[PDB]
Amino acid sequence: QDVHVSFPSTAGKSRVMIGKVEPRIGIDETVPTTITVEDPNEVIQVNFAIESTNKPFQNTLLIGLPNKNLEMAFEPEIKDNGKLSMYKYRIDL
Amino acid sequence: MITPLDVPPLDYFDEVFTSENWMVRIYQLKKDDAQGRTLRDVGELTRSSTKTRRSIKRPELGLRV
Amino acid sequence: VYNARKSEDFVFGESSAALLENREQIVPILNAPRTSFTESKGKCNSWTSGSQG
Repeated sequence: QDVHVSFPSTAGKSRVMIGKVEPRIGIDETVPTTITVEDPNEVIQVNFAIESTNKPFQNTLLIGLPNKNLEMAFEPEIKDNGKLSMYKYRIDL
Repeated sequence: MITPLDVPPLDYFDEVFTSENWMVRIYQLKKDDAQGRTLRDVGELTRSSTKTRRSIKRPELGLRV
Repeated sequence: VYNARKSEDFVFGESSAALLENREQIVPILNAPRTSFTESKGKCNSWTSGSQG
């Protein structure tokens, strides 16, 4: 994560599951944008996207409504071996 | 036969009258606290806790609406 | 408490945020700028998130 790139795989697990997982791209450029992936596994719907251009010190995921100040930050699960570093966010709805 | 280690204290009510032979006890609902905290926390505040010992911790309260 | 007629800045040299209980009496006035966090010299957990402090 220091001198190498990384990969983010936000997984949205759900005991009660009802989701559509839409996406849009209209914002100022932060030099990191990639398309998300999908899956059809049992109770794990991984989403793969590589926006790991810049150097991380903080690495957090905010979930909620920003217009009414309802946010929730989640803890990353980083795995760095050798030169390859990866992230893992686990969201439980 | 009962003992004072029985009869847990009363943190929402307070007695205002008790007859001579202790027949008819009259209690009052004391008003809810001004700072919004529950009255058992006022009761455990004002006594028995905690030997001038503290603890500092992430209070695990969720999120504000 | 205060309503800004126009956009302005408010300086905060070094600060500390507060986690708030969901009581009726508490009147929030200003918010952490939604991209902030807390750190310590010790290896403790982060106190508040971005916009909840």
